[PDB]
Amino acid sequence: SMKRTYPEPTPIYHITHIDNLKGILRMGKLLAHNQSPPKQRSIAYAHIQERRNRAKVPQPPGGVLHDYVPFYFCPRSPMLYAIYSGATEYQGGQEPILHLVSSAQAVHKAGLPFVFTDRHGVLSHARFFRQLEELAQLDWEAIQASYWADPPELREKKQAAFLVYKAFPWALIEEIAVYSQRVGEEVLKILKQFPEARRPRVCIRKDWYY
Ligand SMILES: [Cl-]
Repeated sequence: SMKRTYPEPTPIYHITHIDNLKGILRMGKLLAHNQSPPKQRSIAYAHIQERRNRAKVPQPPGGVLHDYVPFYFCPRSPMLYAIYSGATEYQGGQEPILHLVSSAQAVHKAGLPFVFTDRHGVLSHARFFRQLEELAQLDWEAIQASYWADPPELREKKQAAFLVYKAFPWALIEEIAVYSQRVGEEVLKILKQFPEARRPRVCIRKDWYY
């Protein structure tokens, strides 16, 4: 006899190459793929990339996954694993990859349109939601899983996504997590070039990486 719950607050994580940070700070936002972002560096699995151009979103404001900025509900994501494993076109590995941390509740409180899924949003079987209470429908056991090799559904459910329409404001980022001290020190040197950008905490979290 159990009732489905979810973590409150609900952290959300977006991974990006450090080379993109200057563009984000200058714009004050992360732009969705389809909004012509000032992206320096793709870390994008090309087979996922093409699929996000045509993966339809059934909750308003609708469109395709490339109309949204994607966050996952865990660090040390399967997409990060693809970067670590060299499976992406991008061959620089995980050390230059930042985790940008926010929360689902912060996006709602800011009044920004969002949708979220219970599994990788390119899957035809993905379910989509737009109310925070429906976070209970996700498989938190999979999302939080350190063991996700088998069954095959674990990799899929662990890629549950929090999708923010068109743009994600920089000032909703509470933490930049990094692989190493040397990357953290480079992040602080970039933040200081944009003294009017919010300066979130910068944290070394080698345990969020493979
Ligand atoms: Cl997705």
